[PDB]
Amino acid sequence: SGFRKMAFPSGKVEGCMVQVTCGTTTLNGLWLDDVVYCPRHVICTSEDMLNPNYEDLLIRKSNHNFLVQAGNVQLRVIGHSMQNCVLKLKVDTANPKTPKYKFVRIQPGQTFSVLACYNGSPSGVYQCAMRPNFTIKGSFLNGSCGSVGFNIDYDCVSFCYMHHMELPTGVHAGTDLEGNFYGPFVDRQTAQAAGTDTTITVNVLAWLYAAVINGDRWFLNRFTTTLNDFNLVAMKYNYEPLTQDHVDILGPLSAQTGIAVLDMCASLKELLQNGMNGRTILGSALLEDEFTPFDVVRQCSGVTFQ
Amino acid sequence: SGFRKMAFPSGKVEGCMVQVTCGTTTLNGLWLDDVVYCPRHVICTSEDMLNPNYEDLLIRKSNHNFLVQAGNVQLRVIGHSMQNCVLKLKVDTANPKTPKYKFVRIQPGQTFSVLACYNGSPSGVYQCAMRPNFTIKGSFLNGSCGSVGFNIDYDCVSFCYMHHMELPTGVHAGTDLEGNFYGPFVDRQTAQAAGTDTTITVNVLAWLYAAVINGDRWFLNRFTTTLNDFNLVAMKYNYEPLTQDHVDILGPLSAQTGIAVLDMCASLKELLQNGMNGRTILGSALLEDEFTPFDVVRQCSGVTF
Ligand SMILES: Nc1c(Cl)cncc1Cl
Ligand SMILES: Nc1c(Cl)cncc1Cl
Ligand SMILES: [Cl-]
Ligand code: NA
Repeated sequence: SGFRKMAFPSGKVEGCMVQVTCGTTTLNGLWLDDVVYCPRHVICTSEDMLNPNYEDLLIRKSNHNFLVQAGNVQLRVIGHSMQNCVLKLKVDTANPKTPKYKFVRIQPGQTFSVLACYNGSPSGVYQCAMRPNFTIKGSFLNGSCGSVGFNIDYDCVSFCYMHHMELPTGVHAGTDLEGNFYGPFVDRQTAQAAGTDTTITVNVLAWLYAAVINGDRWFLNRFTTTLNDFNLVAMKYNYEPLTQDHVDILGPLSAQTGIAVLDMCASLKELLQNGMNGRTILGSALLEDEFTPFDVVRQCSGVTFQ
Repeated sequence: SGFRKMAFPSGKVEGCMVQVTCGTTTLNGLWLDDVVYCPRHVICTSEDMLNPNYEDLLIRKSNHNFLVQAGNVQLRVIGHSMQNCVLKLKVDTANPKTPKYKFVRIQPGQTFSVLACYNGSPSGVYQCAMRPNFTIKGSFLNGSCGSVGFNIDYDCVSFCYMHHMELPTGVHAGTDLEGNFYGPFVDRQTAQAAGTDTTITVNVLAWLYAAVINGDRWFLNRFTTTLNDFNLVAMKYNYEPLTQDHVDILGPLSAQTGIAVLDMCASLKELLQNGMNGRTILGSALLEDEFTPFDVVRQCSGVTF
């Protein structure tokens, strides 16, 4: 029993974190095989924040302008290239702790673990979700750029996020490991702002299913809803639309608990209307939306506490 | 910016987890130097657990009755003994991934990271506090016994918890690595219950400081109070007493933010007496008590390992 924000064990990623220095800037890089990946803005100076021309900045750099430190060891850079907003530094040594890995670009609502690092050394690990507005609500200080987000499945690390910047509202923006930003953001210091965010409806439903599996039913009701009526209500609370894809994805949790998806939609509708009236769900007084259907199945018992 | 429930990086502990099997029971062990540590209840059948005599059950077992698997490799057990409620299996090979470590017993209110494991395979990491009632609000399924909790200081892993059981309310109980239980619990299938829990006041104050540092200031007010007056409010609301040591520990946060502890105690008193009035603090509608003062300082400073 229990239900926690649970991250993946971070050791496989810890073995890949290095420190990249260019001029006076130091940030983190990810060392896989003989390549170190890091945000391309490591090459910007004070004058390159608003309108950097990364091609012109990079052509002026030689391999030995990049200092890469893995633990106490200097790595020698023997090549460099830019791919979208990530810099790929070829180094003379393959990382002997390279795990089985892949690069995956995720969709809004997906979760992943973040290994926050500073000067190439990891500080902590926590769970994040890609918000509908393509930001993440992380915990990042200066020096954390190049920290990565990931999932682990059967000893294979799927890298899905690299940290690039903090927006004015205190939320965070970054790229996949191919250097393509999530959302409309760019690696420039011009005024940009996250769109209005919304609640991840399919995840809230997943977490309500988690609560039932762990033995709590107080929020259910005798009602159902059509999918369209549910969506008409939920968008009045700034909830994301629920699609037939989402209904299908919730099938397994519905079968395990015996609660039809649209019946749990009816429970959510009433929860938005009523609040919790001094009660909690899985220890929270708010509706939680950073557990996916897959997250719930991976953490919860396959046997409902009836 | 940002404030998240954050665990220590778990790599140093992952390299120590092994699978321990005795008869039909598989659970997790901690492999350090040439010893594997696991719950002594690994040797019990279901019937044994109704009333186990552990020394008696252990005599019947021989070294080859303990199957220990590190990843894909078997470890040969060459000795076995008990220390309190943990079994110590001496093996032929020292763990080459043994970190610098110590065994430490923590105090209620202190936090630690839990590496949840099944069949010797780490599955997840999360942050826990030792509750005042000596339980932890963990997330564990069957097969999780022997999963461990820890803190890291520089390069040194301080192991503080080994998982042994789940109580009927779904919270969890275990031992330190010397096998001493946290709380009034025993490793046998008998009637046991979590006692009434309380809220960890110094941690709530720490988290309020975290909120101020992150720009969440609506609950600040012009008032202050005294330790004696506040502790009357704390006891009324089932909060732990605040001591002068707690005030001293929060000293740095009071200096950094300009809210003295008794100044912040006045904010907390008002939150206890009136509620949150529809507002949230660091995205919570509840007052969070599983961040210590050091947790807040570490995460708002960027200390690494
Ligand atoms: N200054 C930063 C950077 Cl560069 C990245 N993440 C967070 C902050 Cl506050
Ligand atoms: N059955 C258990 C055990 Cl033995 C330990 N932790 C949690 C659970 Cl649900
Ligand atoms: Cl006053
Ligand atoms: Na005050």
